[PDB]
Formats: sequence, C-alpha cells, structure tokens
Amino acid sequence: AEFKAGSAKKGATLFKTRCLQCHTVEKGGPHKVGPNLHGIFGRHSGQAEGYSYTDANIKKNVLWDENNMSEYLTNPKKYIPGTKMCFGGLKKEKDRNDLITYLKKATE
Amino acid sequence: TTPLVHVASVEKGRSYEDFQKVYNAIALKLREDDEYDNYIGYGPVLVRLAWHTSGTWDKHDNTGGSYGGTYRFKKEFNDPSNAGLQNGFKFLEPIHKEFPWISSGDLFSLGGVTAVQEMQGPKIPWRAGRVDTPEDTTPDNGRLPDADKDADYVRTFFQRLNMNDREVVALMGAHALGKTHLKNSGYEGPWGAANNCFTNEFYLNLLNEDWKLEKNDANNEQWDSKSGYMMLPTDYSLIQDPKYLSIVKEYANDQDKFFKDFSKAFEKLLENGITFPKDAPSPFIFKTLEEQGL
Ligand code: HEC
Ligand code: HEC
Repeated sequence: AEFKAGSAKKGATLFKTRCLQCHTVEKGGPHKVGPNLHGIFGRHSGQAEGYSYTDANIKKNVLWDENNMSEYLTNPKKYIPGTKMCFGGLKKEKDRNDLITYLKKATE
Repeated sequence: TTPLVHVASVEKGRSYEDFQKVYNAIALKLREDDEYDNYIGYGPVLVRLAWHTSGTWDKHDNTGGSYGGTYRFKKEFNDPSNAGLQNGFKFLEPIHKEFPWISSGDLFSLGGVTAVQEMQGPKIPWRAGRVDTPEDTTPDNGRLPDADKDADYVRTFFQRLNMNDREVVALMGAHALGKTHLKNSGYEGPWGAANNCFTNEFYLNLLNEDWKLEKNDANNEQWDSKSGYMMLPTDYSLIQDPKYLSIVKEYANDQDKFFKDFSKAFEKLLENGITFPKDAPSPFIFKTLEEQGL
C-alpha cells in the first residue's frame, strides 16, 4: 500500500466511529481494549510500554509508517495473523488515507 | 390421528450451489451494510434471530422450532422477547426477494450460520428443507428464556430444547457477539470488546473480570465490570453452578474445543423438530467469502 494525503476531518470521524471503541490517541493517553496509539508512527509493533500485546503483533516487528499502516488496516488479521484486534478492515483506499492523515496528526 | 411430524423437503432442483449463492448474498450484505448498531454490523442480530426462531421448540409436543418459519406472522413477530429482531428480519427481506424459492425457516437459520462463519467462528454444517407452515402453527409468546434467572432455571429451560450442560454452556458462548440494548431487553452493554468476532471471550471475561451486581437504567440488575462489560443474571449463573463452571473454564482455556462443541450444538438447535429422510443429503458446509478469495 502507498499512502496519499487525505482529509484529517473525515479521518477523525472514521477514527471516532471505527477505532475509539478500543484506542485513545492523546500523548500519555490510557490503554483500553487496545494500546494507546500516541507515537505509533516510527515505532515498532508491540512496543507500547504498559500494554499486553499478542505474541503475533510483537513478532511482526514492523516499524510502523503510513504505508504499512495502510496495508495493515486493509485487513489486520491478514497482515498480522493471530492478532487479537477484532476489526475486519477499511477496504477503501480513500478511507485508509483519510484515517492515516488524521492518525499522523492526532498521534504525531 | 396423532402428533406432529415435520419432514425435511428441499425444493426441486435446488442444491448446494444454490444455497451457497444465498450464503454469499447474506455475507456480502453483511459487509456492505456495515454501519448498523454503531458498526457492530448485522451479524449478531442474525445469530440471535436464528436462535429465537429455533428456540420456540418444545420437544414434548414438537411445536415451534425453525421448521415452519412462523416468525413472519404477527404474533411471534411482536413477541416482546423478540424486541429488536425486526432488524434482522428487515436485513433478510431483500435477500428473500432475490431468492424467492428459499423457505423462511431455511433463510432464518442460514442467516445465523452465515453470520457465525463470516465472523470467523466455526463452520456450522447446515441442512436445507424447512417448509413454511400456516399462521395457525405460530406458537404463542412465552417460550424464550427470561434473563433474570439462575442456573437451575437455565438447566431446566434448555431441557425443553433437548440440550445438556455441555450444549448449554457452548451455545451461551454466542454472547461473545453483539450487546444488550436497554430499549430492547431492559439490559445494557456488551459482554466483551470483540463484538463482531466469534471467539471464546465470553468465558474469558466471565472468569477474569471483577463483576459487581448493579441496577441499570431500566431497574433490572446485571453484573458489570470495570472494563465496561456486562453479564446477564443467566450468563453469570454459569460460574455460580459448579457443573457449568467446569465447562466455562475448559472453553476459556481451549477455543478450538468451544468451537467444535458450539458447532454441534448450534446445528442441533437449528434442526430440532425436523425429521430428515434417511436418503437426505449430507449437511452442507459453506465456504466463507475469505475462502473464495473474496
Ligand atoms: C477492538 C474491538 C479494536 C478496534 C475497533 C480496533 N482496534 Fe486496533 N487494536 C486492538 C487490539 C486489542 C490491539 C492489539 C493487537 C494484538 O494482537 O496485540 C490493537 C492494535 C492495533 C495496532 C498496533 C499497535 C502497536 O503495535 O503498537 C494499530 C496500529 C491499531 N490497532 C490501529 C487501530 C485503528 C486505526 C483502528 C480502527 C480503524 C483500530 N485499531 C480498531 C483493538 C481494536
Ligand atoms: C446461540 C445463540 C444464543 C443463545 C443460545 C442465547 N443467546 Fe442471547 N443473544 C444472542 C446474540 C448473538 C445476541 C446479540 C444480539 C444483538 O447484538 O443484536 C443476544 C442477545 C441477547 C439479549 C439482549 C437483546 C437486546 O438487543 O437487548 C438478551 C437479554 C439475551 N440474549 C438473553 C438470552 C438468554 C436469557 C439466553 C439463555 C439463557 C440466551 N440469550 C441464549 C445469541 C444467543
């Protein structure tokens, strides 16, 4: 997948409706069902201090960037077989681009 | 002369490829109309629909059950125990219109099978052949279980569906799916966080969360945890009863085991009351969309 800048506002709505259930994005924000995502880009998978990751997530050892994040969100279980994140994926490129444009900003 | 028998009769020329086409239609719509219930999607309500339409069965006189597809009639449609199921019914309407030849009971049950499989649950062998019966065959309300009860109530209730301890505990694991809605049942909240993925989370949460019995906004009591999950009084009775607890524990520690038992119990549930000719086809095991490179 190759990221292309989109709409942060629409991404914020996608996050609220599809992600907030399990993740927070603010710096120092709390872990919930899923790991807090602040600082996610530029960090390796399964490294959020204080969160109990699945064995599969940590072993993926992916250094998250806008592109592999797009690949991941297209089909999570496919990219990280065995992850415990329950989410079928955002199948539309436009959707993934708006979301990551927002995530890049909200986490930053 | 004497008691009701319901013989499985699959429409002429209709075979496995036909039913797989219906399965695909449901699975596709499940993906397309994904906003429902804050994006949980229609999978859980479809599973609850298959269960409520089959759960009216009384093994003592063979009334109710999935055979006749009577939920389409007023009386059952408006059973308060079915509040919210109208959503699953509406979801399936267009599907039935595209495939007019499928029976109502066959469609309601296939809907539950498809939803379980598409939510990554176990494969549920399924058999076609349910036949629509007249309005007069619609059971009265009152046959579905009350959630504010205890283990003894759960055990004796399920005896009417010919279900044993193992089958009861396994079937209850479907509560991993969806959530309770205060406007529908007087209870509010999800049993877990993976609302639209079929796992053994129900048993894990039952055993690992710290539960506190509390009143909700409808004045009913439910067991709530700090994580924001809930358990109905009947769900929690599974760890109050010793026999049930041992089975809860084994599913909590072995999902493959839960999957296999749930598969057997759910098909049995779906086929209760049905007499299948001995020359009838082997149950069908539909391929998921993923399994079709789709
Ligand atoms: C639960 C129902 C969740 C929803 C909805 C989403 N996520 Fe998730 N996410 C969740 C869990 C429990 C986990 C852990 C996975 C594991 O196997 O341990 C995650 C993980 C991620 C990750 C990786 C984080 C890291 O490696 O540090 C990302 C980047 C992530 N989730 C993103 C994310 C987004 C953008 C979501 C919606 C579109 C989303 N998650 C939904 C649980 C849940
Ligand atoms: C194999 C299926 C299955 C069994 C058996 C089952 N349920 Fe559930 N039940 C569901 C599903 C799935 C939902 C979630 C529905 C949704 O999210 O719309 C549900 C939802 C409910 C709800 C909430 C409905 C609402 O929308 O408010 C109640 C209350 C309930 N079940 C009670 C029971 C009781 C009592 C028993 C038996 C002791 C039982 N269930 C057995 C599948 C089942």
